[PDB]
Amino acid sequence: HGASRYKKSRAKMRWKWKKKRTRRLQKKRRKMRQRSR
Amino acid sequence: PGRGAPLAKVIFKRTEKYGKKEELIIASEGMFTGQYISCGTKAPLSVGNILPIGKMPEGTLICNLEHRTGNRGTLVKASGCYATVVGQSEDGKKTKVRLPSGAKKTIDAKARAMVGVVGAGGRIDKPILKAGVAHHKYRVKRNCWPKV
Amino acid sequence: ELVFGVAHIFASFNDTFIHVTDLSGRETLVRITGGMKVKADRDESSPYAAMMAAQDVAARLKELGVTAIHIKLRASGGTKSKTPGPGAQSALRALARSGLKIGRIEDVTPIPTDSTRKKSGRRGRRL
Amino acid sequence: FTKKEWYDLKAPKMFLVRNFGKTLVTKTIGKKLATDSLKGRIYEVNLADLNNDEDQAHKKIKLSCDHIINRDCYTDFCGLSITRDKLCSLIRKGYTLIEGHTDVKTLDNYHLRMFCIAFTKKRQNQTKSTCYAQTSQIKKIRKKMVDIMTAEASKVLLKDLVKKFIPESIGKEIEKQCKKIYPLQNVLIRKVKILKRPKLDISKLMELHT
Amino acid sequence: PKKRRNGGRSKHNRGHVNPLRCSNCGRCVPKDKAIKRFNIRNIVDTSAQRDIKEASVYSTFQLPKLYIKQCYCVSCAIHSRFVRVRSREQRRVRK
Amino acid sequence: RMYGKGKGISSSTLPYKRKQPSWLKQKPSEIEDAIIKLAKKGQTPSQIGATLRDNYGIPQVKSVTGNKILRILRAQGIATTIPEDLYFLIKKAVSMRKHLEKNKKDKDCKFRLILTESKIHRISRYYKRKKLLPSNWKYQSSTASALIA
Amino acid sequence: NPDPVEESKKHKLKRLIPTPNSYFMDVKCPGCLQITTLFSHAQNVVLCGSCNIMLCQPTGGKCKLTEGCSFRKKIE
Amino acid sequence: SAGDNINAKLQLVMKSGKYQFGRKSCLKALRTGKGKLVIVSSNCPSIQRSVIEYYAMLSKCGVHDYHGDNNDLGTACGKLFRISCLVITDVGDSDIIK
Amino acid sequence: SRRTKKVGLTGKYGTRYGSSLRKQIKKIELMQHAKYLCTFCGKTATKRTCVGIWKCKKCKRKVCGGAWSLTTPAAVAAKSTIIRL
RNA sequence: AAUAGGAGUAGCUUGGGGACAUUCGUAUUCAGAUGUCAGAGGUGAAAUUCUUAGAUUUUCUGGAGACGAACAACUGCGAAAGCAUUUGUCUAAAAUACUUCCAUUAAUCAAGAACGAAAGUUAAGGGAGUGAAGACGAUCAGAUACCGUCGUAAUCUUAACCAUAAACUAUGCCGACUAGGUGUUGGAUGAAGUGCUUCCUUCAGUACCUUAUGAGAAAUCAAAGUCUUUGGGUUCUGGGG
Repeated sequence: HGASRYKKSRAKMRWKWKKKRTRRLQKKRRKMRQRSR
Repeated sequence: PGRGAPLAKVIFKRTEKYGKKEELIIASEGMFTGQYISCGTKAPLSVGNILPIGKMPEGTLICNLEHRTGNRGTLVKASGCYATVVGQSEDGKKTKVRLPSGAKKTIDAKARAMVGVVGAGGRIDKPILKAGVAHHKYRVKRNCWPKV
Repeated sequence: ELVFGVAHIFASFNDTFIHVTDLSGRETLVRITGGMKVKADRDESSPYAAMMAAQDVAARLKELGVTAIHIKLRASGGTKSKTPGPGAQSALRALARSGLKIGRIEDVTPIPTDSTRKKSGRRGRRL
Repeated sequence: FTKKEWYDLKAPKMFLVRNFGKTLVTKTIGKKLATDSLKGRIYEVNLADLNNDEDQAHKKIKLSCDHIINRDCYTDFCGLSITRDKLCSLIRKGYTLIEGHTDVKTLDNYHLRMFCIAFTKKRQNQTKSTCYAQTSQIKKIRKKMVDIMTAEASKVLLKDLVKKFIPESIGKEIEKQCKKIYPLQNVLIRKVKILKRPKLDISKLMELHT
Repeated sequence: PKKRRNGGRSKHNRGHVNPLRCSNCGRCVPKDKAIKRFNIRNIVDTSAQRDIKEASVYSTFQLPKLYIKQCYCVSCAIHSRFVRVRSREQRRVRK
Repeated sequence: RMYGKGKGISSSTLPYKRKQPSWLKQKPSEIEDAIIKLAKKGQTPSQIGATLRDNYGIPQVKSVTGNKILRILRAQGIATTIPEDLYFLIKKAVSMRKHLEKNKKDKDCKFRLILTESKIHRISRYYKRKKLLPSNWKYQSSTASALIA
Repeated sequence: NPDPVEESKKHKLKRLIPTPNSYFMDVKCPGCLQITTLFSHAQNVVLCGSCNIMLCQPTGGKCKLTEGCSFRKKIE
Repeated sequence: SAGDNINAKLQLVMKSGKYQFGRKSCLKALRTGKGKLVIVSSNCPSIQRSVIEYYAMLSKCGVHDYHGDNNDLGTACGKLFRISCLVITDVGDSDIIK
Repeated sequence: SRRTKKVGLTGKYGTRYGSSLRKQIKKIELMQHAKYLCTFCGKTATKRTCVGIWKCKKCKRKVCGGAWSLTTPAAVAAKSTIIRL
């Protein structure tokens, strides 16, 4: 999205949930970086 | 070094005779050389004084308790440690105190204890640096180590 | 002449207890809940049950020889609710009907005088 | 159940009826002698029903069992509360609630804790709805209220202090001084508690009971 | 857009107003935001009051009042039919 | 207001007349003598001016004499090197710092101490920009009390 | 229009033309028997010049003066 | 208030009084009988305080207790070293007595 | 000082022992090697000479104290309490 | 000597401003008693759950952690975050007042710094209730959820840290000018209820209501006005998804 958070109009899934998925994903990626390095 | 805290050399003058007599007391925190220490039934309430537990007001902090009168400070001797007076009997004779384990116990009021907390507190807070430091500790303690 | 007891009426909303005692509390006289009188083993709070319990208490007090009661109302724990239970009015009315003599009546419902935390999440119960 | 037996509840010389009822107590057995059961227990006494003025029904006093002979218990004073219904009623919005307290000893060595409430007066000059006092004033009133109360408690014996409580003489004295700081309204002693009521001097207790 | 000028509450010149907990659903809610009803109520109505009075001692005596202070949340107040939703303009018309 | 959210404008407002009171009997020498006595006794110019108006009944020194009191204090050689305002601010900051040394958990005192120190630096920078304050001189956090006593 | 206005003086210290509210008073006290200049909004206790006893009581709103005494207002 | 009031007096004594600080000079001044007022911190040695008080009493000189530290009395007099006790040998603009 | 980035006074330990332990040691050692203000002469020379004992060099005098600092919060509170009563 | 700024002084100015000590109340909970006899808890409706070794219920002692209700508000203070028991101590704060002092000190500010809810981290306490996790009973088509019962980690304090929130007056901050009334909190000025109290006038705060041939896309906004009739000063930010 933009830099600005949420803004549920009709929107999609919960922004906090999207954020949870990305925070969990970034950690998973950080584990891939750990596997690499 | 066997004791966790310092000893204090205290001079009294011989009540039954003449001249100066030296005792070895466990040093309370905030004790100092040239401090005056008072001991007895009619002694004033102040830190490091040695008083029957019956004459403490409740919630006071004390150390060097004895399980019976004149047993000479058998309890509450380790560094930084203290007991709390938690109650005084309604018809007297007994007194209720709290051991540094947190346990409560009832002793006679007549039995003595020493106002305040034992010196060298916080000693356990520093971690043991190394095996040589552990060796130096056991060298003055007991034959007990390496502990396989 | 008159002999006075104290009728504790303890209403949990779920049931309405009638527990009458000596004026000291110590040395009780009748326990009858209201739920003891419920014969269907369901739907525990009932004005009817509270009335029957009161009639039993009155019968027992007449059997004993206590001819009058002072009433202490109490609703639940006051953290749980401030509401008096439904059958409380029934219990009171039954005592009035009984012919036992009704002295001082007081509320002793035990609400908190503070604000310490209680049951369910911060959004509350969703029921 | 098993048998129990009525025993009369007496009240001290200060209370007009002197007989506030009968209590049943379980029949005797070996080594536990029911005297023990009668002794020490507590009774919630509504005051009005002893003196026979319905104005005083807003208080209750607590009475403890302290001396028994045969079928008779004499009883002593142990504490005092206002009834909750009256207290809630007295509390009125738009006015200033002050409550004082102190821990105190009575001439004859009875140790108490005393709780005194006070509301600001409505008066004719308040005009608009807000009649709240300033905080500095209520602190001064609170300090003053405690000072009068501790002076009143300390002076006299226990029976006379109890006698002062009944028409609320202390509240009148508090009101007269504190009116100068700001007008007040119902200034009552909400609760009275004993801290240390003497175990010894049963003889004096019996004499006080008379 | 903004439906409520004050946000449905009273938080002016304040960062936080302490939460109370609801008497009904049990939720935490700020005291200004909270729907508070003082609720002076009588224990029983008329036939009951008559019977208890007759059963009672004392010409003087009359039953205690019930002093509650019952707190409702927004969901609770609509749920139990405590309050209406007014009308958009009328949402500023206090009793 | 410099830091405060508020904006009170309570202040002195002189009369339109800027010349001598009609009833005054004193010459500049008398007013100088009164200033000298108060100054010597240890009063500072605000305290002297307030005293002169209240105790002695004589308003504004600029109207009753040809000169202005800090100037007069300097001219007669009594004057402190440190200004009143800087002295009070340093003392106030020292008071906060002393208090903070005793009690470490006072966040408002720390916030005020930084604010007051910021005002000290501003006043110092102004006095240094003026010919008033030595170039070498500077405020320092903890030596200040000893410095200005 | 604001030029001939007379009722402007009620407002805050800074008006259309700013003015002091404060004034001086010629004061004399029983027993002291002395006449002295004194300031409305003075900030300290003031003693008699004849002897030693106090005259004025200071306060924030003007001055509290004395229970006795007479005070003429100073005019230029 | 009180420590501040004393500090103002000490500031006046520093500025325009004549004073002498520390044990040996203070005793000598008392012995001489030049001293006007002795101001002794409670953080002085018991013995040093006692000697000065005895000397002052003999010489008909007042003693005032200072509440603050020996160091604090030094910073009050604008120095970085402890003073402990001083004797005024000429009164300044200070109000040391009524 | 202007040598190490973050290990400071525990840099003598630096190549040995766990980092968190070195953090814990750093806090204790900072207190341990500090020179305390003496109640019995007003100088900041009071040093620890053995575990429970803190000696002033100048007035040559032994104060009993904590293991790593002059006084525990507990002892101060007790002292204060006794004066209070 | 600025209806700018700073500093001072004055008033039994003010207030849930900050810190430290102190102290009270209550429910709750535990342990010790205390009297009862069959159920008590719990819910859309029940069961899991607890109870004849006496539960729930009554009254009393003693302990413990927790919180500060009702009073209490279109109420106060705070830089913001936030702040409500009692008293004391150490502290700060603004307005009012001033024929007190200074003499432009200022305003907004890249860089940098301080403080910064809740959660999280680490260590010591403490660890009652509440209670992420977790466990059962249901509910139900299934339900790992809502609901019920239990319940560790956490919540609390000290000591470090962490530096984000719809951290929202979704309104940068200072400046002037515009329009009224109803209120309201803190002062000062006058007059009349009985020195105090009231009322009148006036300041700095602070909300609301109505009015805007004022504005705006309208909602609405006395600011979001006085901006194509566009320049009072300045910082920051954005350029379809």
